[PDB]
Amino acid sequence: GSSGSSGQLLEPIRDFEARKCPVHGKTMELFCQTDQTCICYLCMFQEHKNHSTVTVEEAKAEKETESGPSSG
Ligand SMILES: [Zn+2]
Ligand SMILES: [Zn+2]
Repeated sequence: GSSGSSGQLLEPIRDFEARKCPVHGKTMELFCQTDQTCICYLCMFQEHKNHSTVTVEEAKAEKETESGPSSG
């Protein structure tokens, strides 16, 4: 049948490529553990070199269901 609904969902760029470093301008794909703030790769190298930076994805795993052990 045709009648009914259809997924084919989609969404423009609203918050996908809008989270960039205000100092560099590079999409922030990391999260500092010292100041618990978002930062770019160029930052973890300079801005936050000492602090313990972790890929945003990693910081999330914590919020969501527990995660398995892995020696990053
Ligand atoms: Zn930066
Ligand atoms: Zn930091």
